[PDB]
Amino acid sequence: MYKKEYVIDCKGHLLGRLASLIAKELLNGQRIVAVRCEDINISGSLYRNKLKYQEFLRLRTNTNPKKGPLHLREPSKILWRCVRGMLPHKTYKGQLALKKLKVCVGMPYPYDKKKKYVLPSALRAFRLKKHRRYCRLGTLSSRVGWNYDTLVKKNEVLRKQVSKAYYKKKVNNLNEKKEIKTEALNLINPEQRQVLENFGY
Amino acid sequence: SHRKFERPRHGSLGFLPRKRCKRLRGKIRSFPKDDKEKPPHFTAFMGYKAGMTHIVREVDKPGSKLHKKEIVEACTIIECAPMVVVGIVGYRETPKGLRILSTVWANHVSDEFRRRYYKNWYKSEKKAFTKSLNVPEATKNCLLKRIEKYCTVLRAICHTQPSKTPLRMKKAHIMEVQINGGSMKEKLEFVKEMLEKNLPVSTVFNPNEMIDVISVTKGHGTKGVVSRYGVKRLPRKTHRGLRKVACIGAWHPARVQFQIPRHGQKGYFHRTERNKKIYRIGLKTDKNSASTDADITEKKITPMGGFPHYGVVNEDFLLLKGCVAGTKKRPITLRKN
Amino acid sequence: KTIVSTQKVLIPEGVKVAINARKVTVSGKYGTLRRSFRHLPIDIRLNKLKKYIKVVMWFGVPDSLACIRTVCTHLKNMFTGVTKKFLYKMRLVHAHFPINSNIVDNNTRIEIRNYLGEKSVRFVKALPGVVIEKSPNVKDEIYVSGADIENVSLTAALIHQSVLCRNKDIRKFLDGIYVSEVTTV
Amino acid sequence: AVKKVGKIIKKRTKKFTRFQSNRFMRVKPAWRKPRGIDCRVRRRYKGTNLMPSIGYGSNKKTKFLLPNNKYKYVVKNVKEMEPLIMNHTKYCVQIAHNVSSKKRKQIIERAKQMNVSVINAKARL
RNA sequence: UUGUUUUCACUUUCUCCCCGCACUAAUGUGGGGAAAACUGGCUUUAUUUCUUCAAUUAUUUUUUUUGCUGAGGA
RNA sequence: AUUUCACUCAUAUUAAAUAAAAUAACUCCAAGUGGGCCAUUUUUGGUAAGCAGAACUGGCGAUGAGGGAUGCUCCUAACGCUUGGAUAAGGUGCCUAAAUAUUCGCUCAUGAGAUCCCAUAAAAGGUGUUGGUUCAUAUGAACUAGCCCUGAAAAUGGAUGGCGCUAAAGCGGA
RNA sequence: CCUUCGAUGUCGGCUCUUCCUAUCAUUGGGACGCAGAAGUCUCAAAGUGUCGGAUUGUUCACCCGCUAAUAGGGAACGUGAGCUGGGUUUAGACCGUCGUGAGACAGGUUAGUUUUACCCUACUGAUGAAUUUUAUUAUAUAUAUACAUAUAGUA
RNA sequence: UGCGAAGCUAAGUCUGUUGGAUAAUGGCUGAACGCCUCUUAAGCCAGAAACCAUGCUGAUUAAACAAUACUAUCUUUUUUGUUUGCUAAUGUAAAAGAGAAAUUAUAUAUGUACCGGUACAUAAAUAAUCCUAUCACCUUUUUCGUGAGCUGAGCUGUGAGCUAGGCAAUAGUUCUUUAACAACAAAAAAGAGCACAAACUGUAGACGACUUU
Repeated sequence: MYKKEYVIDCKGHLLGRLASLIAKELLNGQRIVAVRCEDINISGSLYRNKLKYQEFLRLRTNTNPKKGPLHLREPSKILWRCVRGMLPHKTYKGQLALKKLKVCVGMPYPYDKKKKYVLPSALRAFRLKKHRRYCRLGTLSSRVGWNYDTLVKKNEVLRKQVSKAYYKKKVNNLNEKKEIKTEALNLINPEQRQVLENFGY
Repeated sequence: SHRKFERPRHGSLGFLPRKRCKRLRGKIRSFPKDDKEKPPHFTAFMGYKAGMTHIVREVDKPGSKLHKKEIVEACTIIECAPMVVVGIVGYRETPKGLRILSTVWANHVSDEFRRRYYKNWYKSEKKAFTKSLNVPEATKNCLLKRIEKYCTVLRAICHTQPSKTPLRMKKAHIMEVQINGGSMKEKLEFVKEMLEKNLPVSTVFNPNEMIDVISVTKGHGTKGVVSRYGVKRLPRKTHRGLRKVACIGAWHPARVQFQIPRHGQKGYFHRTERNKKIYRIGLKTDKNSASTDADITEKKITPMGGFPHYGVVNEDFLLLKGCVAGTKKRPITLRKN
Repeated sequence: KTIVSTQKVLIPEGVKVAINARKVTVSGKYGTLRRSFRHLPIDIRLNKLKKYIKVVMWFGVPDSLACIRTVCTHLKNMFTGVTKKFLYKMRLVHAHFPINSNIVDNNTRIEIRNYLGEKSVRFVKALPGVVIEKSPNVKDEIYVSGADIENVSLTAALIHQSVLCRNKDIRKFLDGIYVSEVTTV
Repeated sequence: AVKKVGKIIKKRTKKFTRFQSNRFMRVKPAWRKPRGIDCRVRRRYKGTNLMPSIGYGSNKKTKFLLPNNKYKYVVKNVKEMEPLIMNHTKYCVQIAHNVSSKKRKQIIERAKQMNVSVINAKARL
């Protein structure tokens, strides 16, 4: 809302709640980038959501399907369309808000090296009872005709290994900095030391 | 209300729009699926339609009314001068599709290949491919190593040699032939070996093999709906002519549907036709290329008087059973099944 | 909605049980089995020293409470299967055309021929960890054995359903392959 | 929107235009009350050409006076300033459109020596 | 044709005893018996700044930070 | 019966209450109108009808504004031009201003459901689940009514308004 | 009798497309009063196909025949600036019945002008610029960068 | 009137796939309900001319994009400015610290060490956190890290710091705190070929367009 851009890791979020939050942010003017859109969850069984998408697919202008509703199978495009449906995209301001959103499957080159945020108000773990059925957007997209799921999976595992190496290096650096801080806390003046200790620094 | 009598629709909606093809050359939409177990090999070739003849062959179909009898079959002659491999393109898979990593070139390319990059070659000073071919061998190996490391689809750029044909055209047709076979390393080695030499038809195809043919049909300009879609002629009494579709749609929807046949362009369409059998791969060297064991005469494939509207087949050729889309001289892409 | 409801399952002698986040691994002399129960709200306490496992539900409604005994039966099935292989004895019954069974691929991929004299091979694979052979006592019998009861019974069902008769009176044309008995080795 | 300059309140600017005068050349913008039957503007539909009404009337303490806080008086003679000799502070003068240059110069001279302001002081020079 | 009176049955245990004697969801547990009286309740005296003096209504008196407006000219 | 004289029957709150009751009463001249329609309730003919014919009141007409996505007649509310405040109807996940509010239950639908008018659904069923009632030594029955399910089929592609929503953004409350 | 009487071209056929499913055949199933064969009832299913002729203006109908099946419907009773014009439904004429008569007749018969697209859209094909507040699934020797990168012409 | 090449043409000739996930249904394990039960719970299987892919057609259907080949006076730093139709020349949908790269599970996770398991730690209002800001100047005493040139190594500069000193701010009470990014113009310093048309073609065609020389 007050950042240059917000990168949201869409894994484990419910599609509609995520889209509502994103749409409000975009209308308020905050640029967001949604990554790992293939791991979005939807409440209801996979078969039920596939039935819904087949209903969507049966929908076209029979005079000319080119003008018909473009259906779009990538999970990132599905999230984009849901956000657009939650947005006044036929006005100039609504179109600007829509264009302020960027959706990706996986984590591409700039967004895998920056902080990813999470919206707790749309997390499946917090919004669905454990005994109720849900589906995975990437799986639904593959059943509908996306057929890029496995490639995203292997790219994700490679990114996981790279991130693990980076995290190990970061942890070592943090431990070294911590030990340096403890060794230097004894060299500053006692008054400054008591100030830091009193205020928990 | 419903139709009084039902009959199937005129024409196939799967070949829409019936517009002119973007290009004369037949373009592979998809190559055969890669099988790692097989050794590396080429999957496609380009030749030129020379003409048609007929052959006599003995049938070996038990339980058929033909069987041991000798039958006559129409065949198409495609002149296939050896192609020249000049390039290597590496492809890697991304969620957005196949992405080119890089294309490397051979140390030398022919003026025939260079002509394809020019609209006016005669008046230009032919500076294309003149200073990018002096790239260091180290940089070439670097690019090839990166291709081996990161790419999963390998294609070799190869071009035809129209000077070996009676074509008036001088600029070569150049295409990518996907290498299907073993590992990325083996594919790269296989193409690197023949990075600059001729690729004959025999190394790509074997006799008695089924292949697909990709080409552009014979053009006919704009044709009426009767010829273009095969609709029925209206009766002789029709006031404003009979060569048309009577009703082009119901009142509602208040539009004309895209499924209604209309006048428009006919022919010059891109077509991929499957299962044409290679009857013979006739070599340029031998003088009895059109001879058989039952004929033992000394004659080549070219009929006396020449191939009409084409010329004389002086190079490697292959005899395809049946017909193939396109005029004479048309470039024809042969693809493995 | 009952506040707490538990059930206890005794661990047999020669098995080793590991339960982490309701992902159970049971090891025995006849192999190892793995089952995930992460689809149920369950608190599992494995007592390695004094044997037994207790599965407890908090605030369970009857629909969920019905799954406690299901989980317990699955666990004891795992135990019995890993201590003594589950065995499904199956009979090839036929009226006029004897069914010719051939076992290949080191007791997998059983191929049957001459079912109603069709002279077409009907082959069925065995699920992982399942071995199919022919009995040494009765000629028309088939053993489907293995540690995992699910896999073994599914293999028997696959064999039975690959040989169903079509377009005839089913209650008159009784030929087929039928699970005669369920036991252990 | 109202505009307020000192004690002056102009309750509305951008004078009312005749309905549909924007897209018909034969319909001039001069206001006419739409008599009509189903006329949108007459029925006061939202978002179309509001009609003038007495509610827009200006405060009568500052009604007819100009931005200089004076009432304008149009003269065509030097002899038509005698009333202004006693009202020089609340009347400004404006010269009539059809007064020649000579008479205009005389009127400006008389107004200045009467310290009465002139609206169109630099006309025709 | 209402009142009046009587009986038992009602509590905590980080207590004890027996049985299962580790069987529990449990740093405990199920069943069967005892115990006083911490806990809980009541009766007296002093206090309400250790702590509480609530809430609602009636009746009164203030208070923090602040938006908009200034007709008139006796 | 009338007439004339006497006496006197609250009025200082007014021969019961309340009343921007004299914004009255009366007279003259004259316009337009004299096809009506709708809603609640009652009602006649008709199988029924957005059908035909009546009664009361209110509306539409003649009338905009906020809401019901949309709508001549429904709800709030009727209108000079403004500045603040606070509300009605109705809403507070996004579209869309305001609750992903709080608190307690119910519901999983392989065609869930979701604001009067209003945009259809029945007889008959369910060993789905949630509460109740009455009978039989924690069991077997019979009922009962909430939500859900079957019953439930139409023609361009399609509509709780759309997206979507299941630890509701559904249903019944607070 | 709500909309059209300062006009929405009123039957049928031909042509052509699409849609529905309450499925005739074809696919896979369940039940049978199911031995086999044939059939009947029924489920998921609209992907594919549902014909040639005699008579009649006909729709409808009825036969001949093929077929695997010759299923039922919608789209302004789909479709007349698409046709045709046999019927109905102007003016000529004939018959029968009715009428004194002029004339009438869901009684029959015969002959009787079927206008316009060059506009918008739709559809079918055919040229074609311009596209930075635009785009990025990278680019750099086990290593940094969106605080970045990208001009343009030709092919 | 015969015959009638070439070209069109059908009545002539050739060609017209296989995977995934499912519906009906039949089943597996299995409680509810000691038994039973395809689930009318959880968890599974096989399965149709249907569905989605594969394949095919288009892709100015994405005002889409990549690699390649060649080329256009062109390309890199500083100062001042953008206060006959033109010939110097400016725009922001969003700077005020626009700070923050592990992964995952939600009836638990993550690291480490051994052989998915075992053991041990860590975390569990997680951003309710952490990191980054103000110490000007100049001089003095000095310490530690990086760039130019030089020969693993010395010097200069740069960043941070140590000791000591004195040295500045002032515009009348605030009117946005002119502070960012990107571009452009002028002046200075350094490095650097095609296409259309035309004639021809006819694999094309109403004209454009397209295939060619």
